[PDB]
Amino acid sequence: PQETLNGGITDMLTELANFEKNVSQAIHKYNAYRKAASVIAKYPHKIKSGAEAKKLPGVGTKIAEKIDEFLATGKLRKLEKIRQDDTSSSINFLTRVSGIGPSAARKFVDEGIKTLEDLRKNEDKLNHHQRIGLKYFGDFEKRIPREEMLQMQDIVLNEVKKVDSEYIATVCGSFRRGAESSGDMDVLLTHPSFTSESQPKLLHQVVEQLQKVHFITDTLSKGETKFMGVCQLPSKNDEKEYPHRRIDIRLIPKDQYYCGVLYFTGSDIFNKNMRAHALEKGFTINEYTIRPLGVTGVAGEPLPVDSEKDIFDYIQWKYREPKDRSE
DNA sequence: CCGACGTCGCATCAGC
DNA sequence: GCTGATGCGA
DNA sequence: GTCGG
Ligand code: NA
Ligand code: NA
Repeated sequence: PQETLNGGITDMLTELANFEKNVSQAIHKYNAYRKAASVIAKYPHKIKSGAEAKKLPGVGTKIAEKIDEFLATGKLRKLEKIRQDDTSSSINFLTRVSGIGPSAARKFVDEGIKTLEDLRKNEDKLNHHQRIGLKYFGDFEKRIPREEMLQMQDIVLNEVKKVDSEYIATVCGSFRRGAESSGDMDVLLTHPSFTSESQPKLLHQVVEQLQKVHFITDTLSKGETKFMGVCQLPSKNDEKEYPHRRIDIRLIPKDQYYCGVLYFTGSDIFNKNMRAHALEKGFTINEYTIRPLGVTGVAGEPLPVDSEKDIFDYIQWKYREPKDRSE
């Protein structure tokens, strides 16, 4: 569906969504506007009225009324006003920095810190994450072409195998589903020696090696099971250097690995459909395990999972490729 | 009418 | 110094 | 803000 169809409407709703999350700090209103924008962005007709839109699930009374105003005037008085508000628009903008949420953004703008320039002049008021988010503000808002993702995958799989040939690494996200571009890289890691009923260095050693070959450049956070950081492809000789990228690496116990792979492969809509099914067939699927219920509703023990297909089999769907997992 | 709207790892703060 | 809460991103 | 028990 072309943007020109209902783009003014969905942009309006998305803009309203951000102010709810970042300014009003009403996270549930933020997702309400998002969900409404989503169902409208999929609607294969140019909307003529709020009442027409209201038929869609996620569009209620208040949004239908806002659509009425927008269709008649081409604008929203509330949105126009808050756009022009210096304090509100500053708070909403600062949250685009990774590490700066609604709370930090408010505190900054409270004490007169409103711009990136302002942030750069006040380094010691930033924590480690926020400084990294500031440093790579532009780079982080860029997307990653699949070709670069493939190049990034080459390095990750190579270095991981080099540390220990028994490691298993899988790049998930939209990339695994075959997307033409990605927002970041999400790597799922496991090792035969690591199970739920079971070392404290399995993740570090992988991170360390990727730092040694200078793939990983910065660290946002790092524990025993989850790494969040920054990486960059090596500069192609005399050519323009690649943008710094966000990369996450999480260590998952072997017996929970493929539930994790399935979950973090998505899509979100697919995951909801899949576990809905799922429910009807008497199983419960989360990020970690698939478990049976249970006449009362009482969940039993997690079932043995050795592959993605295993999960599909338990609930009698035929296995579907990552590519066909949009919904 | 009114509660749900995933859940959790890590960094850091608030309180003792 | 330890313990739990909070902010943040996913 | 929207949905639903
Ligand atoms: Na509706
Ligand atoms: Na942010």
